[PDB]
Amino acid sequence: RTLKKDYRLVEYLQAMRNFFLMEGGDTMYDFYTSIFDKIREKETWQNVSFLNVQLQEAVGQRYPEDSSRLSISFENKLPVHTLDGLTLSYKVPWPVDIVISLECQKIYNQVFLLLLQIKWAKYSLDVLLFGELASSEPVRQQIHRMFLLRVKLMHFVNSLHNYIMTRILHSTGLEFQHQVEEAKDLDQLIKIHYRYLSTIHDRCLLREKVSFVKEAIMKVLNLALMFADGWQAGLGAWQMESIEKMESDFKNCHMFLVTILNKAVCRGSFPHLESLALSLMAG
Amino acid sequence: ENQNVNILKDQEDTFAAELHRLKQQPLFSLVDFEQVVDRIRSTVAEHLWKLMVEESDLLGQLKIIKDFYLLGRGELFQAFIDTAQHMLKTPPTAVTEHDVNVAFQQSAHKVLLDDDNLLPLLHLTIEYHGKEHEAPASGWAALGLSYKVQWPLHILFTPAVLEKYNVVFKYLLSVRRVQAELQHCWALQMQRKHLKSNQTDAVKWRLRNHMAFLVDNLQYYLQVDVLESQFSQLLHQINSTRDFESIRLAHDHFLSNLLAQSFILLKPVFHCLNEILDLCHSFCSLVSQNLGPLDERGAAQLSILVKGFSRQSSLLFKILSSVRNHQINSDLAQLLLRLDYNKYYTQAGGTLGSFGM
Amino acid sequence: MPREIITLQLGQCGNQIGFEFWKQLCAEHGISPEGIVEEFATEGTDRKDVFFYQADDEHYIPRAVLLDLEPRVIHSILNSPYAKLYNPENIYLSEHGGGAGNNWASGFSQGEKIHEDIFDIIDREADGSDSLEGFVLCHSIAGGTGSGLGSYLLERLNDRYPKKLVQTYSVFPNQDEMSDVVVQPYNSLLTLKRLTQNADCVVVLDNTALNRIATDRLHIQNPSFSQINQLVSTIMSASTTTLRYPGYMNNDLIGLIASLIPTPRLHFLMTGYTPLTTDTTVLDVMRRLLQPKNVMVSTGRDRQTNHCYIAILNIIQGEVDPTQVHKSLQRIRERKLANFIPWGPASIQVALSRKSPYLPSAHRVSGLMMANHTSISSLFESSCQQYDKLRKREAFLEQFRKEDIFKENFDELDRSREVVQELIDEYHAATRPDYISW
Amino acid sequence: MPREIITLQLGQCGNQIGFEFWKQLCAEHGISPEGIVEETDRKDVFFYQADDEHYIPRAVLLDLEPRVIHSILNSPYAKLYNPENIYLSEHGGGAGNNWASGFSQGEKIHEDIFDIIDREADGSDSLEGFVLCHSIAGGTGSGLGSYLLERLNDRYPKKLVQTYSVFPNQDEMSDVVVQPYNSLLTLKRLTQNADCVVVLDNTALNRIATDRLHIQNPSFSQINQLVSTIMSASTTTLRYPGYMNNDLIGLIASLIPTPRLHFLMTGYTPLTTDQSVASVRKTTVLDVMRRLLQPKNVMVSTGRDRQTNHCYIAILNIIQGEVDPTQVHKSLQRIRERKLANFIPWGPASIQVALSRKSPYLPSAHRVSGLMMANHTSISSLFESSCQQYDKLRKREAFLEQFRKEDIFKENFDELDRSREVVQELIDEYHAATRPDYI
Repeated sequence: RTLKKDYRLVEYLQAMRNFFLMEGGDTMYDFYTSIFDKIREKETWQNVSFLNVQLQEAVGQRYPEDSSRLSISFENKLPVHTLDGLTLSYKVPWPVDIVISLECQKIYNQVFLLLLQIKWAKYSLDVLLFGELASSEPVRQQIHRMFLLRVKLMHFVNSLHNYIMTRILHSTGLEFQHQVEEAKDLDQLIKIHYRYLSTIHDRCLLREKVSFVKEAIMKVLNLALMFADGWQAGLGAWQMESIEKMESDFKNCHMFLVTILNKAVCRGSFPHLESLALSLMAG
Repeated sequence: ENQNVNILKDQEDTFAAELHRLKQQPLFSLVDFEQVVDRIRSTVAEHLWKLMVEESDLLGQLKIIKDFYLLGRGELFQAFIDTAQHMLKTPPTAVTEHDVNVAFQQSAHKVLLDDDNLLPLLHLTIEYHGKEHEAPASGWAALGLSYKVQWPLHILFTPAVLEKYNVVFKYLLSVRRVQAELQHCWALQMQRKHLKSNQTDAVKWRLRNHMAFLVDNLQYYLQVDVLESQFSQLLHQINSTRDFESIRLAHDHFLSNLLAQSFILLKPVFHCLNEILDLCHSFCSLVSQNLGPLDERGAAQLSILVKGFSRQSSLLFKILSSVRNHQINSDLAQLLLRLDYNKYYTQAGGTLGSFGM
Repeated sequence: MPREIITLQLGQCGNQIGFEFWKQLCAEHGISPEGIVEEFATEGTDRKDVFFYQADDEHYIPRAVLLDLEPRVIHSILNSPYAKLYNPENIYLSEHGGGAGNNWASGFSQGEKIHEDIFDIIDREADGSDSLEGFVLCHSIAGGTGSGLGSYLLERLNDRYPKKLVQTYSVFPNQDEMSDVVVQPYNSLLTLKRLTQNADCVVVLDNTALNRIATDRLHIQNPSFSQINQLVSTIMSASTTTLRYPGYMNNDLIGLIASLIPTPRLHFLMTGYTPLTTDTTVLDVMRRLLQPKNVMVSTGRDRQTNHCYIAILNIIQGEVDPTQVHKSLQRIRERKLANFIPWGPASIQVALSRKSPYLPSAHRVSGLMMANHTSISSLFESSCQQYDKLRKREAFLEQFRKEDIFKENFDELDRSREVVQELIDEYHAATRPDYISW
Repeated sequence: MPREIITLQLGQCGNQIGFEFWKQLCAEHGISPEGIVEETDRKDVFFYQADDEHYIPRAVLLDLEPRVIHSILNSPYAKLYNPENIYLSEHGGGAGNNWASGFSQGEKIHEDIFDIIDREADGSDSLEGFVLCHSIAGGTGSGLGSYLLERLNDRYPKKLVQTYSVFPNQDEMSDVVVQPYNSLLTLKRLTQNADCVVVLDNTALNRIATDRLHIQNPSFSQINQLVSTIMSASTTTLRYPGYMNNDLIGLIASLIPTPRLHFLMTGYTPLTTDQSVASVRKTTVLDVMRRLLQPKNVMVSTGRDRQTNHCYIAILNIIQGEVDPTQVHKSLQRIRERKLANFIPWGPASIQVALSRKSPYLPSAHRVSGLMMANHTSISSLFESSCQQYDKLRKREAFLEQFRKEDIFKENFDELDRSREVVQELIDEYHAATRPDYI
């Protein structure tokens, strides 16, 4: 009771979700939209001063309490890997320092950066408009092949989004929300949070045993990037063969991923993967 | 106490007083020890009976067992077999179990098993040497049911009863498979009514009607005699009883009667039943061979099958006539009488399939 | 993947029977019209996926199609509050107005005119069904409006679908009371030819013994269709219990008639229900059943030709005791209350069934007979002779000469009479222990 | 940068519906009709706080028949909006139900409204886009909307354009003798000018109002209440992110495979219905989309094609409130296993589901709000009916005087011919969407 009324751990975990776990949607939405606008325009985005300015401008609007803990100092293979190493911090006042560790901070950063990458892919798909390409028969056929590849890609990315939503976050967050109330012990609650974060980490495919798995998906994710630039570059930067080879790579990755999912599920490796299986074979 | 953590009310004082009184006896009285033990056992068993019958829902457990472990959802199991025949016709692999469980759950959803929170607790299992890496050459050859029992009812549910359920479900699923085969063959022969009858068609229809009568008698007996009496008697036992051990022995004899009626414990009759199952499968396959009227090879294989059927029918009559002059099982007598609704076997000479091609 | 069967109420009597059956099913399942179902009548193990289809709200709208050349019946059923329960699209309204005049030829000609009109409806209904076992036809062969259309429908359904089963609840004309439709023998006979070849199983529903029972048991001297339809709906709902309740056997329609049809040319079946609607053990129920007065349909009129029950099936609803059936089997055997075919098996199969707990039970055990008996063959002759004399008089054929289909020739009538004679002959041969030789 | 949405009120029916939708938005948020608000939620992405510190709606109140403007003004909700936003213009009583007349009168006050539009555009840091809410049946409304679409697409080719068009049923005869002409003109403008149009059949709305509320009165008030409910259900997603879709961009982009095939079937559950219970009840995920699948639950009279070559291309289900992953998975599985969705007959199609949560101020007849966006090409029937109605009238050579009195069509009726050709190409694309080649 003293910690709950005094140090406001409930609010601390709420901010944890809001920022590190994609719940302060509008703010970080705008933040990474600006970041992706900077990236696509070849603009300065790695600027640490720019990052801190953006972070503070974002957080102060809704959470002045958090407009201090949120700090971006990121410093810098694949266009997705450009987002790797993102810097993000939090303020854990003692005796809440016992609750939150630096390993906790690192895992939060990992999950947040995976969220940022998937949101980057989603934003890249969303920003393109069919009118954007139209304003910019073989050309028509190339446009159709663009359209088919984009539809396939968007279905994949939407399945990924929904999987992140509920397989890893909605259910895990709801469970931790309930189970924190039921833990009257400091050690018990610490164990609860540790297990909740470990479960989120595992559902985020971050374990080594499935690294190749994610190594497959991010490649497809990377295929979006030059796709979107190729979407905006008109059809003079694409031909029949370019689009068709992109789609062949996509389909090879898709079949490989479906096979891997089926094998792993039949082996009983993990029961939340079948979600991803059904999502992949949904279309 | 374990399930309280994870029973004596307040008479513990009386029990301690009685134990002290027994201790104060100069000469030990075994009768008094026994009577104290029996009184305490009655108290404990009454506490268990009241905690189990009314607030542990043993009735619902038994209902669910009979519905699924013992058949009773005809649409469910029918659709399940219809779906899984294609996959279980082959020897199983490491993915057959998951696939058949998926089919089961989806069919149950389709057959409107939508209010069962035990649906996620009703699972399948396939047993196969190639699934452990003569092994089962079909998914229908070895299939069990996985169900979850918790405190305190799982204490009653020993694994032995579980494999009893498994084997009885195997028997019933085999008989239902033969039922479905005969049903589809009957529909195919129904289709011929827009055509004209052939000699082979007539012989096919006669053999079909023969085995239809046989399996229908078998399954009507199985539903009524093998099941209704035992379920009813166990229900009356549990309703009347007031003690744990009484319920235990009641269900014990209930399943004992069930297994006695199953007639698997009798080697000869079990072998003959297997033979007739194989013959029914072969007849259905042969009918499946010709979409229209059977050809010459179809006629020849039908003749071979009819010869085997007549041989096995004589065998089954004579094993049903193993002893009809001295003592024999009463349920077997009932089964034969069900076969002798007008003694067609005696009319048929003690065999079926003795009619010319 | 359930076994679904679509109801096709046809004609004056068939539409009434179907409506009564739907009302009875709603009462059984606590379904309020408009599709709304009460919550306390849905906690059981009854099935709502055979004659009702689970809509996109789990409100079991019936799998019902309303067909008739009588717009008055359509309007009357629409006026019923159950009309909201029914699917309006499945209902067909007679656009001809004059219809057939209760003529078989005119009904068939109108149906063949509206072939696509209703074939589209039936296709759209079947496409929404999964594992459609077959089609059931509640219809009246007396009213030629119903009969000609039903014959056409049977032909078209047989042609269109190779596996969808055809079940006919044939309301037979009342030979106890002559109506003014003299071509009733002419109409039915033609239907019979389709019924001979286009129907897998025929449910005999004769109004003669229906009226004979309504006169005394109900003590009502009116031949009004109301009480007849009430009892018919009652009996057919009793017939549908094993279809609508959990069990071990008889959960499917194909198994419903598999044990009752040993020969694909022997498919005309009679039924009986006890206790009778008058205004225990299995022994009493079977004794009531075997008593001829308790049979709903007029049976064979010649016991000198010893008619044999080919098939004997007995459904029971409510209290169950296996000892009752065990003793009833021995009572059958000792009293020889049942005739058995010697060439084939004719044993006794009895099914155990449950009554509805959501309706007021009137009997601990209600037992219904499903019998294939050769006595019905006499009724066929009862029709055929009624045809022959009408054919002999060479009168009123001009009504069929109104349509060119029978104006050109009556070879169809001749073929129908030939096939009916063949069926009567097969019935009579089945009595002798030589029918396997056929 | 944060999104903002501005609502263009135009046409009498459009003005009515916009006013009712704004009023419903204010009430659901507990906002006083004087711009006073009294007690994650968002109540600033569609309103805006002016210097008076009042949440004036982001809306433009225009009409060539200012009678509805007077009706709004007499209501206490005139204080909710700025009088500057309300710019009434009367040229003699409106266009007279002529598309050309409305287009010309729109050009007449080109700047008197474009200044206001650019004012509010610059007042917003970022814009979600523009919305034109009207009924194309009024030739005034149709012409003004076409002019606005043209001018906006010229001015703002980067902002999203949406059109809430109240489509009168093209199966019957409207009172407008040139109704098919106005309809074709507006449809051509929407195909060209408008990036995405939701379809709302007037006759379908009438039938749904008569059914769900069991009323026998085709009350425009009930239609407006229905549409206001639909639109408020739309903005609820933009109020609570939940896990995704803080913008309308992702919502629309899922439903557009071609920047000309961007027309949507709209369904909502629960709908205002006096034939069903309006209190909160628990339904599963499978319950929601199943209930929506009924055509009675779909606010358009157009059906679904599963016997010709038209299939559901996009099926977006927006679920707001408690969600369970098993429910979502079973719903998808049962819909697909039930053949409740169609693939494009040139590639695999997918179902889109939005896992979102409800704000507590929105009135609840269920714990889950369900929206259905059906990009299912069975709706071309109304377009074909309107095309045939135009063809029959052009063959009759009737009602061409309404445009022959306007110099735009005085030069020729080739404008109508080109509109007909564009609509024919649109119907062709509808039919050919079942093929690998869209054209």
